[PDB]
Amino acid sequence: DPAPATTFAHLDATTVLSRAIAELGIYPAVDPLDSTSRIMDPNIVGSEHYDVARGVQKILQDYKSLQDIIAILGMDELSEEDKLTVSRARKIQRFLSQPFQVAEVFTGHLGKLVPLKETIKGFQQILAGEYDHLPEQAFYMVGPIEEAVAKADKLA
Amino acid sequence: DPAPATTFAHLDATTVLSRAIAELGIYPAVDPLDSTSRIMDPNIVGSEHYDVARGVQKILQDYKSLQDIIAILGMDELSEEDKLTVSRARKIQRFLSQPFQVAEVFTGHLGKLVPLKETIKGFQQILAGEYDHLPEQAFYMVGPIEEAVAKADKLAE
Amino acid sequence: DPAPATTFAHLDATTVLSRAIAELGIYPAVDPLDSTSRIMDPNIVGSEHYDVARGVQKILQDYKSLQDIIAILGMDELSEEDKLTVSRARKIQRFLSQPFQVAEVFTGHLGKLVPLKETIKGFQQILAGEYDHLPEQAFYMVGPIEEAVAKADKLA
Amino acid sequence: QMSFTFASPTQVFFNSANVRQVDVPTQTGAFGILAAHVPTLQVLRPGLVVVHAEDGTTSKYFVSSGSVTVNADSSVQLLAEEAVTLDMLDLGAAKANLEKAQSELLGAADEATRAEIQIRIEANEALVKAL
Amino acid sequence: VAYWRQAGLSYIRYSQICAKAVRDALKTEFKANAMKTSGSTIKIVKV
Amino acid sequence: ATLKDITRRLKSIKNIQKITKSMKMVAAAKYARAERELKPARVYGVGSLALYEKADIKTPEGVSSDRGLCGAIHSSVAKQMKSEAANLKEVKIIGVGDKIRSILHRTHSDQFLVTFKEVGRRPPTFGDASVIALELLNSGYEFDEGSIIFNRFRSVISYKTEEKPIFSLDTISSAESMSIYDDIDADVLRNYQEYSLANIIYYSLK
Amino acid sequence: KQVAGTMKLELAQYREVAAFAQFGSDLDAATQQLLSRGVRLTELLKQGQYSPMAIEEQVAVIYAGVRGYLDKLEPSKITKFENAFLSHVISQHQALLGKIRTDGKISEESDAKLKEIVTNFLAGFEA
Amino acid sequence: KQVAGTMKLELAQYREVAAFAQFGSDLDAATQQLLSRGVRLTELLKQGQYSPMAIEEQVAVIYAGVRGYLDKLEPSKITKFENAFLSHVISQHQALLGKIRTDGKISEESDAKLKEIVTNFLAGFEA
Repeated sequence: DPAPATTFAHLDATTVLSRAIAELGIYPAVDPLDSTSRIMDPNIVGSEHYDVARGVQKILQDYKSLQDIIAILGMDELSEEDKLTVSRARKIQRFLSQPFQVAEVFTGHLGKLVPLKETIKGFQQILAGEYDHLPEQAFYMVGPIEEAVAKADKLA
Repeated sequence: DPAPATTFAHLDATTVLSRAIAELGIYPAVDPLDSTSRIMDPNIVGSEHYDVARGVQKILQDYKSLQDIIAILGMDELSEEDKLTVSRARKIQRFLSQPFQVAEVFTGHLGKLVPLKETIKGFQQILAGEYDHLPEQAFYMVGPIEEAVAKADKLAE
Repeated sequence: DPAPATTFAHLDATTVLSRAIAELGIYPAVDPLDSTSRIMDPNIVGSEHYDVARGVQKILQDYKSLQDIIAILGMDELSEEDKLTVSRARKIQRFLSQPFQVAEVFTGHLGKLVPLKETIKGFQQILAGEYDHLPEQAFYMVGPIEEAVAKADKLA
Repeated sequence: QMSFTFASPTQVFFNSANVRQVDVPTQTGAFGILAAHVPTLQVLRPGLVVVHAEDGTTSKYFVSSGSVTVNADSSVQLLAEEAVTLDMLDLGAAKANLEKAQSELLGAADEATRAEIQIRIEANEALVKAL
Repeated sequence: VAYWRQAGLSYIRYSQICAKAVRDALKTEFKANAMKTSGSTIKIVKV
Repeated sequence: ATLKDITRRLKSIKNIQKITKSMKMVAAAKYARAERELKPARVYGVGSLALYEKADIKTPEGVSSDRGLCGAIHSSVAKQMKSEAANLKEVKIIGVGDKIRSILHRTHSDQFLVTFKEVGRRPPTFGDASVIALELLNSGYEFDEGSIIFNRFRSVISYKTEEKPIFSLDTISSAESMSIYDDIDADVLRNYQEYSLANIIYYSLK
Repeated sequence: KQVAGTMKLELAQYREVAAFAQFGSDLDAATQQLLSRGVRLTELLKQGQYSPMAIEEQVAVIYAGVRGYLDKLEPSKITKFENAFLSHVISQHQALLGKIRTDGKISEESDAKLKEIVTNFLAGFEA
Repeated sequence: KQVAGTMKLELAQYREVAAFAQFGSDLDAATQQLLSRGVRLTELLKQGQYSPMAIEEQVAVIYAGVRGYLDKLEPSKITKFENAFLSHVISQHQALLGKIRTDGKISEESDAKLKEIVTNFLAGFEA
């Protein structure tokens, strides 16, 4: 629509929210492959940041490509390599959820705020698959990656 | 689109070009199933010509039909009859390309040009099951049918 | 599409004719599932009328499921319970058939105009199995229920 | 007294049924089955078989070559590669296969395609002990 | 060692060729299950 | 979202739907026979175990098909093969089903021993089994103890993987607790540990 | 009407089960049937350009297929069989062909003189 | 032109011929290789930002693969590779670049030198 459409020109960082995501209870509803900043740049954010970013942004967009075959034939027809790319991605998908200090009322859950370090860290780990041993939920709605691994226990 | 649409009435022979074909590298990207001539009549081009064109048209159409069985539900799950009509089809489909003389700049092969009766013969053969042994690429971008038997060994050893 | 959509706002009921049904020789070829009425409120007609109808409905869907089993699995693959609800359903299918008077001049068959009360109990019975004994095709093309009873006997 | 089970890949003839004794072709003559026999394990050599019922019935059956196993407790079973009974054997129709076997013994100065053959001899031959 | 061993022939093959006679010893009223059964529908991939 | 495209994708999916519904009803009857032909093959195959399973045995010292597209089946004998290739000595790769060559060649390409093909197309019957046992003696591999897994059938909608052990060396077979039995001739057991193998394998297949 | 009816219905069933053409080279011999009838009936509806047939001629060639007689002939040959079979009757039995037309129906009698020509001609055709 | 003149109609067929045999089965002697190559080739046009290259160097790396001096390397490395083999043949042979940069061509001369500078690297890493 012209309105949103034109406005994009005018921003330096954009965050795009999809009903699709929100409807899966993934708040904040951010589209990871559609939100952008004119400073995601190693020279500005330091190529550990830029590297974990585009690494998440990759596995996600790799998951997203399988999205079609998984819908018609099912998980099983997925090659072994691919069965993983999903599981890992699906965690990332889930670990970008973060319970805001506002909707402490809708989430009920306690409002977390995660510092750049532990953000960058946690994903890096998830990406290097330290956690392929934890249930999905474990990363849904948490703070740093501890609350993740921590959660995973209370279930067990 | 009302422009090209209305143009069709005013023709006697229409060659229609396909992006999806071109995108596969098969230049000239002619859609062998959207292209039409008024004189494609056995009483004008002969039963050999006609019967042979329509046979090619058919097999390509049949291959188009197996196309979303196979590529999403396991190739070798096909008939014997069908892996055969796929095999030949993809050959036929590629033998239909031509290195154009004004396109050497792009292609990379020296131009070409095939006399009608060596075209009819070429396909009649492929169709007949006479090259089910030569591999695909041998028909890709050659001239007269034999020049594929050429690339048939050049690609071999 | 706006046309139908506007129209439907004013509609109180549907009667759906099926080439489908007509093929199976049921006249009139009303799909007894697709066809529906807004006064199928127990509140508005019977609690009897309603409960019975919901019964004829339920049995009819139930059947259309075993029909997928019976089709590729086995004809005796159903319990003596299902073998039963297929029995009853195939009979109801038939009792929803009917000869019209405007087709006497042509079938010879006398035409039945079936008062409400009779129709309600007709199916009420067939449901609670009061005819599992009786055949089947003596339910096809009759007036009230007591024509289907007096039609099986007339199969000597 | 024992529960008897005997069937073949194709069909089941007697399932865990009350049997007093049965009768088997072994790789050492015959070998009845004591209603409380000693534990043993022996194979099979082509031949017939009969069972002693719980009502005293004795219908004959036939085995090609399988496994018989008398377990410690009161349980014994027979595992046949094949098992013909009742009528399916069509009289001496195969007493002819008895020939295209003995004959072959000669037509092979080998040992591989020889040892094999002789088997078919005693095999087929033993069969004549039907009808 | 017995009259089929010696060469290097497993009991399997013994038990096998046996059947090849019991099946040959049948007719048309009972045989519709002995043709269906039996067969080496396996391959030997060492390719 | 172009009309043209929606229409394309529509056509594509509408076929996948038909091919699937069709192929479902093929497997449907195919299963309904392989089950009738199972009623026997169980009673039988089971009793082949009546022995072994009345005298457990220690030791001091893969079954499926080629046609995939059945989902759960082929993974479940790997959740018990790459997961039993790190638990276990040294047994080498012996399983039937080309689909194991696929889901086990980029990750365990060495221990390979003998794979099979044309499994599942036609309903396996005894010969099928034996011809695998007949080739585990012929192709003389040094046998010690047995690991052969397969999918026991519970329901049409569910099954259950299973690990069964068969004692591949008659040495380990005639262990201690097996003395309760007579005539323990090393040659009437050489002819029973051999016929129980192509009696398990046959039960596993069917 | 007395052949077209059937044909319609048969093609209709043939249609319902077309899917298993491919992934169905091993399915209930009951529906293996409809496929066969179907593809055959279908061949009968193919027609060349500028070659309009007379109604009695039509009824004949459809009668052939719609009554079984063509079921054991390779689909390929059908357009050739109908081509020769049509010709045979048109010169020979201009008799009870021309009679099928003017009478309008297919007589208890014409039914038989047809079955005689169809089955015995096929016989010799594919021989 | 000599390293990439018929590789544009090759990465529009290696494209389609890895989208056809996407699934894990078998394919003949001809189309087993095209894939065994491409994956590595694409890792080549993967390029940093705000860091053009002079045509000479482009011809350098493109040569590496196109002539098949990479046809046996795990793609996940084909970047740490290029990032070396190109600062290694700027620190060593400003020679070869000199020619190709100027006459804008690869004479059997220039080509010959390459044919070793390359080889002089794969064996010095993996083998």
